[PDB]
Amino acid sequence: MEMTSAFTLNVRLDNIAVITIDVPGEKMNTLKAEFASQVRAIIKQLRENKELRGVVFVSAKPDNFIAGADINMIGNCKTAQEAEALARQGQQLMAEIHALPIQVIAAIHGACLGGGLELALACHGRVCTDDPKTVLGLPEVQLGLLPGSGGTQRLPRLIGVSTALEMILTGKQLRAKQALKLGLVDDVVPHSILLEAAVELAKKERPSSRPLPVRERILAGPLGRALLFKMVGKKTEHKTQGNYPATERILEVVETGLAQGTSSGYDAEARAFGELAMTPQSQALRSIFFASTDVKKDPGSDAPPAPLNSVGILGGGLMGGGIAYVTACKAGIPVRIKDINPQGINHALKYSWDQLEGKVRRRHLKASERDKQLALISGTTDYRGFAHRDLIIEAVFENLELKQQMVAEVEQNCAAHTIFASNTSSLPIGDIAAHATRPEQVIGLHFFSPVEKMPLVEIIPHAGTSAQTIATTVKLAKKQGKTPIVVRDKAGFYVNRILAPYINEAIRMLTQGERVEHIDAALVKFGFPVGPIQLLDEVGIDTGTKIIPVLEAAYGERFSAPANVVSSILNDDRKGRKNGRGFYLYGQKGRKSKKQVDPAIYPLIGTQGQGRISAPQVAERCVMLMLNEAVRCVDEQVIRSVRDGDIGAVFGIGFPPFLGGPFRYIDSLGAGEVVAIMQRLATQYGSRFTPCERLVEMGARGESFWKTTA
Amino acid sequence: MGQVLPLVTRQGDRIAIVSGLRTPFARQATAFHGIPAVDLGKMVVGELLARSEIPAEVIEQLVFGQVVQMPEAPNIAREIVLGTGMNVHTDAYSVSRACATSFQAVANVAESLMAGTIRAGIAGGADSSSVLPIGVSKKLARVLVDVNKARTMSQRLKLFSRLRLRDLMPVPPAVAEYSTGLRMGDTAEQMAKTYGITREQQDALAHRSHQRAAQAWSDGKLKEEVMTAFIPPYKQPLVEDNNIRGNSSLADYAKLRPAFDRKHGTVTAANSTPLTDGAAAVILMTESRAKELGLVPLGYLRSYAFTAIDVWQDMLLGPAWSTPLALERAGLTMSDLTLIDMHEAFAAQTLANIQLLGSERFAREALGRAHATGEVDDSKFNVLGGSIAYGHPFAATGARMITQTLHELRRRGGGFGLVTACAAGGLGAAMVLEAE
Amino acid sequence: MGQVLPLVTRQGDRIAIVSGLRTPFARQATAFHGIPAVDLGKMVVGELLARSEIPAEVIEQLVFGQVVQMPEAPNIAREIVLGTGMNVHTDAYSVSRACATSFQAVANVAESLMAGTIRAGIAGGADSSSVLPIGVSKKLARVLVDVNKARTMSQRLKLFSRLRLRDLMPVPPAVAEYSTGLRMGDTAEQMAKTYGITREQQDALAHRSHQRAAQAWSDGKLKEEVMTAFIPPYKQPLVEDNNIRGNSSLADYAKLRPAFDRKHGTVTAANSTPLTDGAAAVILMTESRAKELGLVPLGYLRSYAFTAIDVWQDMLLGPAWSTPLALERAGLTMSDLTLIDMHEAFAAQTLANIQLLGSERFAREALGRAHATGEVDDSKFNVLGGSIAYGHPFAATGARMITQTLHELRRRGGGFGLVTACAAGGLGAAMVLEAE
Repeated sequence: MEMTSAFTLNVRLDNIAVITIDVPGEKMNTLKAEFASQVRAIIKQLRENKELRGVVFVSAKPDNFIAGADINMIGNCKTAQEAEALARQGQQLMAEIHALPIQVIAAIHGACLGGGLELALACHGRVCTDDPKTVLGLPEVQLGLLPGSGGTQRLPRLIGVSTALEMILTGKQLRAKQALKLGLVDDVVPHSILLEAAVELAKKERPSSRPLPVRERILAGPLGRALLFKMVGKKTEHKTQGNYPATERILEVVETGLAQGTSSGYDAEARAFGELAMTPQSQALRSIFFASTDVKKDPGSDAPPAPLNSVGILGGGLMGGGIAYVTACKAGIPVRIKDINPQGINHALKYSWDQLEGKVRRRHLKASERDKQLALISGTTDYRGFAHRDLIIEAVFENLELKQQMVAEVEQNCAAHTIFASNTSSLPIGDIAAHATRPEQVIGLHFFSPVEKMPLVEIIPHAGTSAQTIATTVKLAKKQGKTPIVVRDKAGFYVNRILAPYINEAIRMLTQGERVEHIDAALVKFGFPVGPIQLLDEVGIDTGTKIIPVLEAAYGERFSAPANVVSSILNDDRKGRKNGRGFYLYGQKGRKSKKQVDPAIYPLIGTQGQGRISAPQVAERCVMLMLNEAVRCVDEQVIRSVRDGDIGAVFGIGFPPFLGGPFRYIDSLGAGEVVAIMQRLATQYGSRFTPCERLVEMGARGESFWKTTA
Repeated sequence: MGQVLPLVTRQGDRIAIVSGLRTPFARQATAFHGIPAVDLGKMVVGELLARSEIPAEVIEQLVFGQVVQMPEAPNIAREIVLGTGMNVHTDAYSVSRACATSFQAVANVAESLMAGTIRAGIAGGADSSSVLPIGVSKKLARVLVDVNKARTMSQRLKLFSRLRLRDLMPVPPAVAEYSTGLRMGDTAEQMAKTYGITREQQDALAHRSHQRAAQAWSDGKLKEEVMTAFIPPYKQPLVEDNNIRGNSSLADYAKLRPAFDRKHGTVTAANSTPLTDGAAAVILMTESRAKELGLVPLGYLRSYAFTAIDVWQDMLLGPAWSTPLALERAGLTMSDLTLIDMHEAFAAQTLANIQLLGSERFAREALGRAHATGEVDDSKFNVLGGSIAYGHPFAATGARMITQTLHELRRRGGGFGLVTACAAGGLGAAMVLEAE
Repeated sequence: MGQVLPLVTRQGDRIAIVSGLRTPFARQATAFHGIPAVDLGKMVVGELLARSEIPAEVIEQLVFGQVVQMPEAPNIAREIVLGTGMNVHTDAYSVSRACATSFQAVANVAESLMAGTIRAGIAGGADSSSVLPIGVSKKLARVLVDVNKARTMSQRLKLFSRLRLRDLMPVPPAVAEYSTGLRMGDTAEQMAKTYGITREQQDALAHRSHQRAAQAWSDGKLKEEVMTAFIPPYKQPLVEDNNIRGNSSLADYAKLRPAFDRKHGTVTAANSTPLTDGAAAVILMTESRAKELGLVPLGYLRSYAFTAIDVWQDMLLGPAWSTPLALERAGLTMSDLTLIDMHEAFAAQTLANIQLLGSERFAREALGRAHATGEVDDSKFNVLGGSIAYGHPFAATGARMITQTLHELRRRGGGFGLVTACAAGGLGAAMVLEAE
């Protein structure tokens, strides 16, 4: 009640006390500033009474045990001093909790993330339910930070060095069974007896009388700790490219904690919040986290949705199998596939089968539920059985008349309630609708290839589209574990529209006599996962390139690629991995190592010149193209909100997260200042680097797309 | 009404029959190899529900059964309900009556449904002769029970001391009758000898059955009754029955060794149905329930009958006994019966059956009825071929005949079909169908 | 509207239950060692006809089911007739529904002879845990089928090349659910943990049941419905149930380590039914037929109901769901129920069920009914003990419970008995008995 906080004490008839943690506001159980104060009062009031024999912590909330520290509290920090103050106060609070002689037990149910294991690692014993919602981990390196207290030193000394550093670096998740197997949690019980199952553990005499041994004692000591740190650091820096802070700092703080003692580790971790909380990467990651949470919260539309239980797919092959797998195995909705050929249905079912049972081969699932999941996918070559489908997806070739014919015939052979969606590539949605008895129930999705890897979709209404349709589609996309984005119906849409200049300028580079390897390495070192050419070949050369004529006919010739060279590869059976031959050595005869590109692509290219351009400069030019295209499209409100565009760009293309996205990057690089040097780029190469007019105005007068708070 | 009993419900509504379905049948090694018997039924039931407009909540009970039986999951109908997508509040149920299992399932569903307790149900059968349960010797089971109950270590060694001989070898399954030791085909050899069926009198029936079945696929008339099975390897789908061989000349398989007698064995392998794998199902529903949810009924049901005879000579005469009883219960006559059907598990036995229904003496003395039950025209008999062609999954060949017969009467535009079958143990079943 | 289902034939005669009888039960690997369940059924049905003094030609159908099915005789109801002295024209068949098969057998015999197709039938069940169908590994059987189909002599070696040391080992039988992997006990353990069942009160229930069963045997009240089995070695006859341990103390119960959950579980061997062998049977007959041939009916039948529930949580709440429907159909109330009898698969599930039929909230939301079913008085609950005493032969329990319930109601005024049972797969059955 604004003073009770959440931590409430209750002494039962036995000489034990149960502590409930019920936050009056959010359904999560987060950590705020006043808790660290009032819990001291509670623990003092408990320390006065000598009648007790044990204490237990209870979530008292169906959702989670403790969600984690409130990031907004960190957001108000101003320098290293405040962060060090928070670190030190958390350290002393956990030390005080660990300082009691009586038995302290944590009963874990729901979720325990971030600072949560802090409390768990500050307790002598802990038990967790078997509810498949329970999970343990440290999701703080993801936010460009490190755990609050002791987790870098008490956890390694509790469970081992290798697993602890793997948890701290990757920030993975723990299940109840595997936490028990590893040794983190002492016992696992069903939820019903949970608190009771803790009580007798409180009654046990030994707080710590015989710590469990480590079968991985071999490396204990200075004989191998240095070697392991060197190897893991080299591995990470090669994998993370060394542009991610709060990675080597983790190794340093763990080393100093293990070698010079726990006090040294505490001091090092206080300093770690001292700087790492203020590095620009930290603000970028916190901001992108906020954006993702907001878009998950956002309902897409404002009308109430409609019931959704039946999903149909018109087309098989490979992509239709992908939509089927996502809709069935993930969202758990029955899915019905229609095709003209039994071979297509068989091929789609084979794809869904192959995608699954890989968990079975890794014992992550068993056939008992594998069969149950497959039970939701049905196939047919006729229209009977579609009469009650709530929603349907069209995923076959993009001939406009063919799509019109199918939409007509499905209007004829289905219910009026049913809504239609199309996995359109380039054809306009309104044009596809055209002759529709119920055009208001026609919408367009846009997946990618494949659909179980890239995590966002596109929702593309036309002029007449009832808000119920948008709401239903957004809720469906959410239920599939994807991030929906609503965009304005314009030629080329948003994502591939800004992706096209990337590959275009990449080919323009390649033709002017530069080795592809070092430009690829430079551009992935800038922060982009996966290089240009491998992305281009595996994504589908024809599929992605098919829109280039559409973009050219829509806006201008800036999208135009060098002629007779890309099409030369196109009509050469060198069509990427699906054709088995393209760019990189696809034979994989080099002992499954990094096979170099095929020693025939260069001769077929003009490749006149030398490297010429600096390694940073090529990446700078490409990203400037994406930035100019992004600002140009957001000028005409192709994207509903700036946050939507930023999250789409960073989260579907692979924009460097530590840069935060396009607009964080704009505000970072002096804004309009870069325009100056960017203008120079045009004067070196051509009109393709003309500044966007909105960009000119904002930069010249001095502005940010994000007034917001600053 | 001294013999006729109507099959109406308490409210006065007849027992309508709605769609059915049939997995295409395969030999015991070609496809479905390693595929258990449960998941075939799972396939057919799941995709039968996902073919009509009925929500899954209408179905209130499903009955399957299987002859070849796996020790795990004895009540396979419950796993049919659980594994597929169905309401988990359906009263799953399993029966077993040898080769007439599907007929018994349909009869149970019909009588329970006309009792008033149910308004819609599923009845069918699945069978697989490729996952044979190969049990160990009987002696090497008491030893296992004792060693499970054995208390000290020294007792176990003294127990295995009696383990000797060839008790380790597995016991092959037996198709011979439990109480007779007759191989179910050698009870047809003596029937053929007794009623004088020539290897040329038969082996023309097999030819006329392979035809009118190859022709049936080629015409595609049986397109809407057969699924397109998809197999977990998903190498290639199975669309057509592979047992059918509607290309051989009648002078090609006249040169075959006798199977059982091997001395005077006027029956052989070609003119006898082979062991196969498959499944089939039918949706039973009262007329009122079908009407009130807007569904056209695929015919109806008129009457049925089951009969037993002594298993020591000619036990395969089940249809001969069952048919007159079914006719008298339906208030009909063999004359006014457009199209009939027979199980034809073997060449002969079926021919013997026609000869018997045509014989006045048999009905005079072995049944006590005044007159013989009538002869059957060739044209109105197994129009679309028979089990000497498709195959004989033990528990599935029931419902297949109902579906095919209803569709054929749909083409002829009326009539009263009739279906009969014989089973091991001297069990015979018959029922009369009415396609409006 | 009025939801009552009167079990009457077309003429209006209600269903009667003339007599019944039960083989005394035995522990696994004891006197009934090596005796196939078909032989137990033979024993009980033959001697039941012997006592019943009715002509064997009156019986027109029998239905036995059996769990732990043996592959040699699929339709054991036929061999029951063939091996005994019953008339061969008898039309027998088999069913199978978890641990409530006998309930289903009685149900469909009743509904069949209510339809008018027959006039008298026999329903029952038999099972034996003494003999097990222990089979070889799945991979091995495929090899055997292939080598049977193998055509080249040199191909057989290339086919046997694929082998393993662990493939020769026989596969032990499994009792856990096919689709869940949970044994019957694990569901009982989690149910006890959920609703809260202290070990002390479970052991109190077990002690009460054992004391009542021993008292009943010593009084000899269960003497006219138990055989005196004779075993082919013929060393000494079996007259009494050997499972009952009527000389026991609660202190002995308290000294048992938990079986499934070896950490916090509250079920052990003492408070759970063991593996037994036995058989039972009941003769159904319409009252007109009984009157015509001069028999006194041992009660009647009033209503029945079967229900399914989800398998993942609380699989053993069958009686709770089934009982209200049975009472509603019978037009009765739990208040006006002279005796109640419930199947005691485990102490925990029994206590949980009685707790639930008193739970107003449960019937208010889970069933949708307005009010709770009622309160189970301990005085009229399991008057003669229960399955925690005699045992669980799986199939025979329903027929057994019917026999003792009718006898006990006869020992008092008329009343209305009630019998319920849970079963694996979330199947529950209930029925109401009149006994005049």
